[PDB]
Amino acid sequence: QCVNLTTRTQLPSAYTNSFTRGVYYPDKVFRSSVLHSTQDLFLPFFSNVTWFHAIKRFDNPVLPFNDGVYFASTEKSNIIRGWIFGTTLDSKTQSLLIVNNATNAVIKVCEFQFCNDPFLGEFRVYSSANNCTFEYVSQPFLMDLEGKQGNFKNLREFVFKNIDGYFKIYSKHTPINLVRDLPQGFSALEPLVDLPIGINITRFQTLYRSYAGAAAYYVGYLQPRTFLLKYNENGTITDAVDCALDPLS
Amino acid sequence: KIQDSLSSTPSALGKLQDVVNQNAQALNTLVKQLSSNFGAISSVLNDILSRLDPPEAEVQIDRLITGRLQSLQTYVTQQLIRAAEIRASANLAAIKM
Amino acid sequence: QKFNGLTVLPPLLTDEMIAQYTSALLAGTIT
Amino acid sequence: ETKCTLKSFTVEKGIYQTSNFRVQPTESIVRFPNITNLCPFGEVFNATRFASVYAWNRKRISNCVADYSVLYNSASFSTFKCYGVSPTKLNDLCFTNVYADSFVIRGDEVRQIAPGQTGKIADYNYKLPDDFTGCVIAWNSNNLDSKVGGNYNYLYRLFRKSNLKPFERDISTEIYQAGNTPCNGVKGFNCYFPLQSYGFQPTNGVGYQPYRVVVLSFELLHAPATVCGPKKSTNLVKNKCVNFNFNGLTGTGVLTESNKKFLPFQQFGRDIADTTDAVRDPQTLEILDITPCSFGGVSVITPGTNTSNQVAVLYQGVNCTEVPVAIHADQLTPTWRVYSTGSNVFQTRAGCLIGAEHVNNSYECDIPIGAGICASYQT
Amino acid sequence: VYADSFVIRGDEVRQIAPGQTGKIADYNYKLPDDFTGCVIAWNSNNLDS
Ligand SMILES: *[C@@H]1O[C@H](CO)[C@@H](O[C@@H]2O[C@H](CO)[C@@H](O[C@H]3O[C@H](CO)[C@@H](O)[C@H](O)[C@@H]3O)[C@H](O)[C@H]2NC(C)=O)[C@H](O)[C@H]1NC(C)=O
Ligand SMILES: *[C@@H]1O[C@H](CO)[C@@H](O[C@@H]2O[C@H](CO)[C@@H](O[C@H]3O[C@H](CO)[C@@H](O)[C@H](O)[C@@H]3O)[C@H](O)[C@H]2NC(C)=O)[C@H](O)[C@H]1NC(C)=O
Ligand SMILES: *[C@@H]1O[C@H](CO)[C@@H](O[C@@H]2O[C@H](CO)[C@@H](O[C@H]3O[C@H](CO)[C@@H](O)[C@H](O)[C@@H]3O)[C@H](O)[C@H]2NC(C)=O)[C@H](O)[C@H]1NC(C)=O
Ligand SMILES: *[C@@H]1O[C@H](CO)[C@@H](O[C@@H]2O[C@H](CO)[C@@H](O)[C@H](O)[C@H]2NC(C)=O)[C@H](O)[C@H]1NC(C)=O
Ligand SMILES: *[C@@H]1O[C@H](CO)[C@@H](O[C@@H]2O[C@H](CO)[C@@H](O)[C@H](O)[C@H]2NC(C)=O)[C@H](O)[C@H]1NC(C)=O
Ligand SMILES: *[C@@H]1O[C@H](CO)[C@@H](O[C@@H]2O[C@H](CO)[C@@H](O)[C@H](O)[C@H]2NC(C)=O)[C@H](O)[C@H]1NC(C)=O
Ligand SMILES: *[C@@H]1O[C@H](CO)[C@@H](O)[C@H](O)[C@H]1NC(C)=O
Ligand SMILES: *[C@@H]1O[C@H](CO)[C@@H](O)[C@H](O)[C@H]1NC(C)=O
Ligand SMILES: *[C@@H]1O[C@H](CO)[C@@H](O)[C@H](O)[C@H]1NC(C)=O
Ligand SMILES: *[C@@H]1O[C@H](CO)[C@@H](O)[C@H](O)[C@H]1NC(C)=O
Ligand SMILES: *[C@@H]1O[C@H](CO)[C@@H](O)[C@H](O)[C@H]1NC(C)=O
Repeated sequence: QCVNLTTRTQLPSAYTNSFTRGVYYPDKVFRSSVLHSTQDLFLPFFSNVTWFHAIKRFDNPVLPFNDGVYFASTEKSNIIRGWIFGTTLDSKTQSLLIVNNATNAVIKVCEFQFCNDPFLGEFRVYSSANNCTFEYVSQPFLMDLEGKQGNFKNLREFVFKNIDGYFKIYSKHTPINLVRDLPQGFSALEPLVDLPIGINITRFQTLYRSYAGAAAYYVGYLQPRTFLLKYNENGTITDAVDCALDPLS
Repeated sequence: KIQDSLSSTPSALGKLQDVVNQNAQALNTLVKQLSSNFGAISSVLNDILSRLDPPEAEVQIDRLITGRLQSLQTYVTQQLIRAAEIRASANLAAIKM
Repeated sequence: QKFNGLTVLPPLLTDEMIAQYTSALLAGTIT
Repeated sequence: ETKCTLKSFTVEKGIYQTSNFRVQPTESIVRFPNITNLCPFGEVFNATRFASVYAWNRKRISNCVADYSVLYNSASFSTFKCYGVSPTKLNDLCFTNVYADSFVIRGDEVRQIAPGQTGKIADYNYKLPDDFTGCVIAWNSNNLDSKVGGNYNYLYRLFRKSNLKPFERDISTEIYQAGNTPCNGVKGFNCYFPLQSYGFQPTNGVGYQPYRVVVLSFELLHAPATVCGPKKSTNLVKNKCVNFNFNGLTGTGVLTESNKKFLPFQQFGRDIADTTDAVRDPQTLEILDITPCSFGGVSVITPGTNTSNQVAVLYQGVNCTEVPVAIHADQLTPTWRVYSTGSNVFQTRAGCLIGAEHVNNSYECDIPIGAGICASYQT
Repeated sequence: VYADSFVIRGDEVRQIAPGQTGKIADYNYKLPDDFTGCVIAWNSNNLDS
C-alpha cells in the first residue's frame, strides 16, 4: 500500500544550538570518582545541529550518515516510532528497517523496496521484502517515563553507529519541561543492543506514524573526537567538557 | 602581623606544596602506565596467561616486560635527580640554621 | 597505589620529636 | 637470607631488606553461568548447504554450552589458525557473543581469508578487520560439494568501484562499467556482470578445489559474556583470599561484600590501573569487591656476625594480627616461620617487630627501625 | 648423539615441533620447551606401506 501525498510541505528546516548533548556510555565498565576521557565518535557540544518542528501536515526528509548520526527526540504521547536506514533505498541494495508498531518493535534488514513517501496511521513503509538476511522481534520500546499524563515532556536521546560491520544502539529516558528549546543540563545514554548489519548505509529518513500533538527533533552529526567525562562517586555521568570546542576546553 | 599574614594567603607555602605534588604526580603516572598495551593484544597479564598456549603467551609477556621495565627505569632516574635537589636545599638549610 | 607494590615508609624522626628539637633550639637562644 | 642476599659469608651490623612476604591463596573457586544446553555447532559445521562467498551467511549462537576440543582434535580440518585465542583453553574461557560466518571458496584463496591479505575475494567480498580477533577453520570439501557437470551455485564478486568495509556484505548485482562510457541493460561491451561463476568438477587438482570454511567472530571479556564451555561451577567462600574464577576472570585476592551498583550492561568494575576491582556473581545478582590479601616486605635486624648469630624480624606495613593467620599450613613466600612463637612480639607504626624484647630504658639509636623505635644488641 | 626414530602420519608432522598441540604430541611425544637439536622427516610410504 502506497499513497503519494502532495509535496515536502515547505522548508521548516532551521537551526538550534546543542548545548550539552550527544554523549553515551562509551563502554560496559563501571567506574566511579574518575574523570575518564574517551577518543571515539561523539557529538560536540554547541554543535550547529539541524532543527525541525512538526508545526499543518509534514514529511520526513532524507539525511546522511557521514561519520554517523546522533539523533534526539523532544516528544509527547510517543509520536516517535523509529527510523529508516539505507544507501540507495530502491531495493537494489540492502537497507535496514525499524518500525515500532502497535505490538512491539521489529527490526528487519532486507532488500526492501522502500516507498517514495513512507507513512503510518497502515504499515505503508515498503512494497517489497524480497531478499532477507536478518529478522528480530522483542517487546515494545515505548517505555513511558515517570510522572505520567505528560506533566514533563519526554527526551529520548539516541545514537546509531556503524563501525566495522556492527550496528550499535544506545538509549536514555528523562523528563523535560522546557517548552521549545534544548533543556539546559547534562545526560548520557545506556547501550541497548548491537546489531549485525554489515551493510553500507549513507542516508536516513524517519517514520512518524500518524494519528492534536506536536513534537520536534534535532539532528546531530557524530564525529570522532576526544571528550572528558565527569563520573560521580555513584557511576553516572554528571558533567562533560569538549576537548575540541574552544581554547578553554 | 606575621601570624596574620601566614593565616591569610595560601600562595606562600607553594615551596612545600610543590614538593608534595611532584611526587604524587610522578607516582600517579607510574600507576597509570600499567594500562597501556605496549604493542601487545591485551594489557592484563592474567588474560595473556589464560589465553594462548605456553610458548606464545610468554612472547606477548616479553613486550609487556620490556615496556614496564622502561617505565620503571624512567621513574627511578627522575627520583634520583629530584633527591639531589632536595639534598642541595637541605645543605642550604643547615648552613642557614 | 599499595596494591601494586608501591609502598610508603614512615620517617625515623616523628613530628613530636622534631618539635622538641625546635623548642630546645629557640629556648636555648632566648636564654 | 641476609647472607644469600649480600652474596657474601660475612654480615655487618644493621638492618637488611630481604625478599617480600605475601600470603598464598588456599583454595580454588570457579563460578560459571549454569546454562546447560549444548551449542548447535554441529548445525553449522554439518549444515547442508552454505551460501555463496559473495553472500556469506551469518548465524548467531547464544544461550548454550560449547566444546571446541571436538573441533581441534578432528583431523578433517586442513588449516586451523587462531587470532588471540587457543582451543586448549576453549572449554574453560567464556564468550560475549558467538557468531558463525559460513561460506565456500577456492583452495587458492584460503590464504586470503586471514586478516591483512589481499586478493580477488579478499578485497571484494570478504575482508577481516585490522585488529581482528577470533579463529578461522577451513578444510577441503570436494567430495561433499563437487559435481561432475560443475557446481555453478557458488559465485564471487569480481568488480567494485571501491573496496568494502570489514565484514561488509554486498548483494547488489549492478553491472560494472569497466569502460569509460556509461552502459545499462543486462550486459554491454566492457560492462561485466559483477559476479563470476565457478566450475568445480572432481577432476580439478589441489588448490583449485573448493574449501568449506567456517569462521567465528567472538569478542571477549569487555561485556557480560553469556556462553562458554562445560567447566563446572563450585561454591563461593568469603574473607579468605583465593584464586577465584568468574566467567574467565582469573585472579587472586580476598573477596568482601561490596556496595557499588553495576548497570545491567555492566559486569566488571575497574580501578585506576585498569584492573578489575569488583565482580558480580554470574549465578546470583549480588556485587562483591576484590582486594589483594596482605603482603609486605621483610627486614632482618642483626648485630655483628662475629659477635653473635641471633636475629630479629620486622614486617613493614603489616599489622601482625595477620601473622597468627600466617601459620605454615598453606604456602608462604618465606619458608622460615619458627619466630612466630609469640610473647616476643611488639607493634610499631612501621609494622610489627617479632623476636625482640620491649623495654623502657631510652638510649641512642643504634639500629634505626622507624617511627622513633630503635633496636640494639645489648646485655 | 641420541637417535630417536619413529613413524607418524603426514598431517601430524606439525606436532613434532616443541610446544605443539595434538593427539601424538599430548599423549606420547613432546619435545622440551627449550629443546636444542632438530628433527629429520620424510615420506616413507613406498617403504612402509
Ligand atoms: C508488528 O510487526 C511485526 C513484524 O513486522 C508483526 O509480527 C508478525 O506477527 C504475525 C502474527 O504473530 C506473524 O504471522 C505469523 O504468525 C505465526 C508465527 O509462527 C504463524 O503461525 C502464522 O501463520 C503467521 O504466518 C508474522 O510473521 C509476524 N511478522 C513477521 C515479519 O514475521 C506484528 O504483527 C506487527 N504488529 C502490528 C500491530 O502490525
Ligand atoms: C549517590 O547515590 C546515593 C544513593 O542513591 C545518594 O545518597 C543519597 O543521598 C540523599 C541526599 O544526599 C539522601 O537523602 C537524605 O539525605 C540526608 C541524610 O544524609 C537527609 O538529611 C535528607 O533529608 C535525605 O533524607 C539519601 O538517604 C542517600 N541514600 C543513600 C543510599 O546513600 C548520593 O547522594 C548520590 N551521590 C551523588 C553525587 O549523586
Ligand atoms: C558506500 O556507499 C557510498 C555511496 O554509494 C560509496 O561512495 C561512492 O563511491 C563511489 C566510488 O568510490 C563514488 O563514485 C565516484 O567516484 C569518483 C570520486 O571519488 C568519481 O570521480 C567517479 O566518477 C564516480 O562517480 C561515489 O560518488 C560515492 N558516493 C558517495 C555518496 O560518497 C562508498 O564508497 C560505499 N562504501 C564502500 C566501503 O564501498
Ligand atoms: C508516487 O508518486 C508518483 C509521482 O511521481 C506517482 O507516479 C505517477 O503514477 C501515475 C499512475 O498513477 C503515472 O501515470 C505517472 O507516469 C507516474 N509519474 C512518474 C513520474 O512516474 C505514483 O503513482 C505514486 N505512487 C502511487 C502508488 O500512486
Ligand atoms: C534476490 O532476489 C531475486 C528475486 O527472486 C533472486 O533472483 C532469483 O534467484 C533464483 C535462484 O537463483 C532464480 O531461480 C530466479 O530466476 C531469480 N529471479 C530472477 C527474476 O531472475 C536472487 O537470487 C536473490 N539474491 C540473493 C542473494 O538471495
Ligand atoms: C592492627 O589490627 C588490630 C585488629 O586487626 C586493630 O585493633 C582494632 O582496633 C580498633 C580501634 O581500636 C577496634 O575498633 C577493633 O575492634 C580492633 N580489632 C579487633 C580485632 O579487636 C589495631 O588497631 C591495628 N593496629 C593499628 C595500628 O591500626
Ligand atoms: C548555524 O548555521 C546557520 C546557517 O547554516 C547560521 O545562520 C547560524 O548562525 C549558525 N549557528 C551557529 C551557532 O553556528
Ligand atoms: C558432524 O558429523 C560428524 C559425523 O556425522 C561428527 O563426527 C562431527 O562431530 C559433526 N560435527 C560437529 C561440529 O559435531
Ligand atoms: C542457577 O541455579 C540457581 C539455583 O540452582 C537458579 O536460581 C538460577 O536461576 C540459575 N542460574 C540461571 C542463570 O538461571
Ligand atoms: C669479628 O671478630 C673476629 C674475631 O672473632 C675478628 O677477627 C674480626 O676482625 C671481627 N670483624 C670485624 C669487622 O671487626
Ligand atoms: C614501661 O612503663 C609503663 C608505665 O607507664 C609500664 O606500663 C610498662 O609495662 C613498662 N614497660 C615494660 C616493658 O615493662
